[PDB]
Amino acid sequence: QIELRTYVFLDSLQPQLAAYMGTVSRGFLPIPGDSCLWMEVSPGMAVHRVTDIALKASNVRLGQMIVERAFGSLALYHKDQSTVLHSGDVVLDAIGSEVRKRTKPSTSWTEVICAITPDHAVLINRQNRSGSMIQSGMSMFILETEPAGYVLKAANEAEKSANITIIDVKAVGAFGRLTLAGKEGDVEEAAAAAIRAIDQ
Amino acid sequence: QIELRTYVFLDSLQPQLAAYMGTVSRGFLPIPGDSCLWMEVSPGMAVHRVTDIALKASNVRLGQMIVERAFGSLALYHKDQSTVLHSGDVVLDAIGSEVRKRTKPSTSWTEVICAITPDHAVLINRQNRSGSMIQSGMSMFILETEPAGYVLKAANEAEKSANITIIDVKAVGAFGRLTLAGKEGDVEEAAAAAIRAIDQISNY
Amino acid sequence: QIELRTYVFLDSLQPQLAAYMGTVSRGFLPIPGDSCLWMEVSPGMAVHRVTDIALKASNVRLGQMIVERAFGSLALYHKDQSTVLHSGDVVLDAIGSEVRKRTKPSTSWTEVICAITPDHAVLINRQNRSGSMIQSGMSMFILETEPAGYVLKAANEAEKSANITIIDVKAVGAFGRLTLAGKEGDVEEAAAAAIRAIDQISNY
Amino acid sequence: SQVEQIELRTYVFLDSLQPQLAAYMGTVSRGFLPIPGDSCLWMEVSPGMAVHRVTDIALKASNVRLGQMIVERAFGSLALYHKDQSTVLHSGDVVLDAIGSEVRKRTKPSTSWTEVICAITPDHAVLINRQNRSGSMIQSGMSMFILETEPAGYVLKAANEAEKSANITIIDVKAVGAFGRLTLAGKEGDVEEAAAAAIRAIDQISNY
Amino acid sequence: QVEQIELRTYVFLDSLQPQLAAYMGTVSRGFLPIPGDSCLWMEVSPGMAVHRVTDIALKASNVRLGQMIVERAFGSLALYHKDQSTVLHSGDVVLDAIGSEVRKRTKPSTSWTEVICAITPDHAVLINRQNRSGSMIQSGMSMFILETEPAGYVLKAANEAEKSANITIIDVKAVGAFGRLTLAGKEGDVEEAAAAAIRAIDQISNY
Amino acid sequence: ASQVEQIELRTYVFLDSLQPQLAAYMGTVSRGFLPIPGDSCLWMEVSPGMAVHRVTDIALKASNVRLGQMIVERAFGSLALYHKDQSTVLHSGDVVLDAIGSEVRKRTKPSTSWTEVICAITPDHAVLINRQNRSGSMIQSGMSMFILETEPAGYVLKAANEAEKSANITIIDVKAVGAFGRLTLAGKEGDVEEAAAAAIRAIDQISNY
Repeated sequence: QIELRTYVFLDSLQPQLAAYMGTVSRGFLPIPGDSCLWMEVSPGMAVHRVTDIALKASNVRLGQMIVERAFGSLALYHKDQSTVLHSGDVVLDAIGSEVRKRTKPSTSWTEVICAITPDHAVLINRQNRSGSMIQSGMSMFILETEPAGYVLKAANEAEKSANITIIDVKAVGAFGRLTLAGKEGDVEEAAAAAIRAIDQ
Repeated sequence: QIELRTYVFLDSLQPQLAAYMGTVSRGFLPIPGDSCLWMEVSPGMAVHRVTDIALKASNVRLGQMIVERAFGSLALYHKDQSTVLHSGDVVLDAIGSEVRKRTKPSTSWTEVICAITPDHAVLINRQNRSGSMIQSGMSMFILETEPAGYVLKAANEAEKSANITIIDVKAVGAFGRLTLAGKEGDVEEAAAAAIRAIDQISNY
Repeated sequence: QIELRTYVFLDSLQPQLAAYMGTVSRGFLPIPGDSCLWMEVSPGMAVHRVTDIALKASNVRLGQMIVERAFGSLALYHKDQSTVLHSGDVVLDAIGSEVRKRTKPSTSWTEVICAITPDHAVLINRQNRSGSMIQSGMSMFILETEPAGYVLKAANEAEKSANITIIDVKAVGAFGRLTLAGKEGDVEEAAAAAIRAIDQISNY
Repeated sequence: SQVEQIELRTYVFLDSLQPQLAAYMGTVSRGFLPIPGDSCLWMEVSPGMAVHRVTDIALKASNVRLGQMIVERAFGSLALYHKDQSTVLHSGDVVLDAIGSEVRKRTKPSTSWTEVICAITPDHAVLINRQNRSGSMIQSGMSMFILETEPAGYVLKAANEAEKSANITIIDVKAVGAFGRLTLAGKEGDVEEAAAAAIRAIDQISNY
Repeated sequence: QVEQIELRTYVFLDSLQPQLAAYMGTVSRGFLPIPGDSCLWMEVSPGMAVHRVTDIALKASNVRLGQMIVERAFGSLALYHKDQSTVLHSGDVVLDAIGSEVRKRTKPSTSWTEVICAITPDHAVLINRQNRSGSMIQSGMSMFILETEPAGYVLKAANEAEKSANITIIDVKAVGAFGRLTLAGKEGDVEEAAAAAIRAIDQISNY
Repeated sequence: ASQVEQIELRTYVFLDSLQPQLAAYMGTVSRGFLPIPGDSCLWMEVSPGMAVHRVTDIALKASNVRLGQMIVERAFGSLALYHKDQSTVLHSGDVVLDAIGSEVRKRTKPSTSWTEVICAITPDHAVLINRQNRSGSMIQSGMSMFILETEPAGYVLKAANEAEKSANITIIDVKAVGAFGRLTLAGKEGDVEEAAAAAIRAIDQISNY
């Protein structure tokens, strides 16, 4: 009685999100245009069997896999949507679940902050930061969701919709966080897109 | 609905505590004699707004800033108390809170251990120890509080009161932990002063 | 108030478990054949006193010592079983506890997966793996228990019983995790012995 | 030990720190973070531990702050920051006088490698993003400018100038080591401008 | 200009043996190899020239970048593909583009090799604890070690040792001023592995 | 199969009795079996780096010393051997030196590339020092500081032990592995000048043995 908690499909990874996920991935690496499936199941120890099923079902490659007590996560990459989707479906059949059984994203913090200062920028740039640098004077959008993975979708759509800089995209754990920066207007556009993407 | 979890004001950083915080800070660095304000707010994501407010309110510098879900922390430094206090005043007005809304320190452990052995020292000295080294044969004082930031006040007041060695001051997370070492008598003076400091806060 | 959470005595560290614990230990190091006692105690801060008592009680050496709020753990090593058991005995008398007061292991996952793929093997090999490498095509046994420390007994017994490869043994935290690999038949042999070892502690 | 033993491997003065460089320097150094527009004096010396004397002298001569101090395998480096150009230069003057040296006595930079590479591949880009990168992310398709020098310190000056002259992205500026390594990326036109600026800066240090 | 480039290491692995593939996947920062994949490893001076070589190699064929790193002084990379000819072609294009050839590669100097039998428990833990990325050594095992200069060459030694013998890979540190190979297991197996490692280094020198 | 004549004995250093801070520091910093204060320590450094394995194996098989450290760095290999009994440590050292056809007086001689005392460390300087990959104790601004850089690197260990014998100072770091060895002590000016003198004596005694 494994259960699905998160399912997030990304048809095509935007440039920065691809570079970002490429930076933090601990398995195979994604490249721009790759399709990506992010899943989360409980209990966490079940992620291994799910991973094995996914990898044997197709040519999809494994980018990430994290085991915690309560939940486990994995990320799958391939240039073909169909390959990614097929592996998803085989997994879903094997555990007797389906997309709609996933928990929906609830956003618990959404905010734009203007003209960040140099001290604030250093701390942002230093602490577990895997994307690009924020420069003081920039504006910033921050977003938190639960479950965590859905933040990948917000990030991709945000990037599709505006000229901004990806700073960090935390998709692991119970809480998803997105941080992006740039000119205030672009940032406000990205924020709207991000929130919109979560609302579905 | 930002809430105040912790507020800890330090008038003047004692030499070891400033060296220690100098060691662990990921932002601007403190030096001996700086004032420091440490705050925790909930939810954690709120620490970014508070930080921005704080740094635009005055000439304070940001020393630390940490996000977790339930809460976040920040540490502010400046050579002038009024500068540090002003940023605090501005933050508390901005979020509609006040000092006496802070969560009261709960002390979960307090003890002195005499004549630490070599293996014990090595483990202490190695596992995320950012202060000075403990030597086997020293006595040691350990303190745990909840919420965490309060141990900074216990540490500054212990150093003020006694000739001891700061080994570690864990102020981030849900639980604060202080480790001091030295000669038994000194360690006992430090222990008493650390406990006084927390008690004051509890009774404020 | 100081209570015993876990008690795990290993009569003799098998070669791979010795080399694994030797890799991760942050104090004194174990060598093959050494006897080992792992204890968990609550609250976490009590582990310092328990450690001091153990080391002053005999010639055991301290290999690990971890503090978390709810509980803390320590590992004791010595070539002689009697020396290790004695330190445990002195600790249990000092805190008014005994072995049968420990929390029984609860197994939340046990599974053998055959013919692991290359991507899957790389993630395992990279993410805090401290033991040996898993190779794709190998079979794998994964075990999770709570409390954590009991996986050490499962690992040692698995090694005694079968020709396998130790990939990882997480004994710290609330949840213990064992990962072994090798040829299918051997891995199932190891899996069965691991389970026996845990059930045995459950029924003690 | 005698100041006669000291080699002044790098001496580089940055009048005004550009924004990306300032953000990067703050991220990467172990000292007091700079503000964009601050002046910075960077020095590198041999033997490594002589950097302590240079540091003590600099810090007691003015209100400069210590932005960086590091002792590497062989060499010691420091950065001094202040918003006032003259405050920084005064600390420099006091140091050079104290060690019996002067700007022109500084070891001249040799360029061991420099290149623009267009249209970086996805594979190439992700390796770059993954190998101890402290700056911003390179994206495949971008062009890239690469500069390696010895001594290492000079890439700092090259980096600041390149940022002045063009719109590009700073990936890394590794100014400590046997060799200094500057990496920046962006649109080919911009990158080419940055490249020329960087090379000019290095050449000027030579013909000075 | 390419004339400045010293080709410190050129190594071609026809087929990555299982342990070495598991190892190179664990330690490398690029796309992981599948066992059996061919691999080309190159090391150049000056260090940053590895960028040009990398870009030429990747633009020339379907190889993947398994590794690329610039160390204190030197730059190295690993190219992977299932098919020998695809990897080889990448290397050919690179060597032409920089005006070099396999026989111009710097020749490995062997700065240290030996077999040590019956490793002690103290010695074993220290090996297990010092930045080890491979498998665990057990006391009582024999050990083969090899240090070369340039560093890249231990990679060929390792693959060939794995072909010849049933041993355990502890580490293959192919980046640095010196390259360092550490293999362990039963004495006779280790002696076979050792002999094959040395023949591999000699074969390189006499190509 | 390499021969011992290829081995350069870069450092040979015998510590009769590890002083308290140095014992704590070496236990913190090393990757082997931690020392007890008072323990004897034999520290050796060799070229080529991987030759340290042969030295290690001979050392351990000759006596009951524990391996307190063994490391192969960019170029060089070092180890530390501990035992409470002076003679037990010396024996391993004797067996090792004979096995490689060497002797104490063949050790490469320490060159001092830098040494000085700086008084009244500023707050800025002090904080960088505490932040620079430090394993030892904290320096406080206002203290004086002694620094010693040698080549080969291992020799700073002997200087550190002797300095702690002579004065009440604070060990900040003793980096004995690398192209250069680096020692940093701090304290009250008088005490630091005393420590400095003893450290320098120790390096000179080595060259004159």
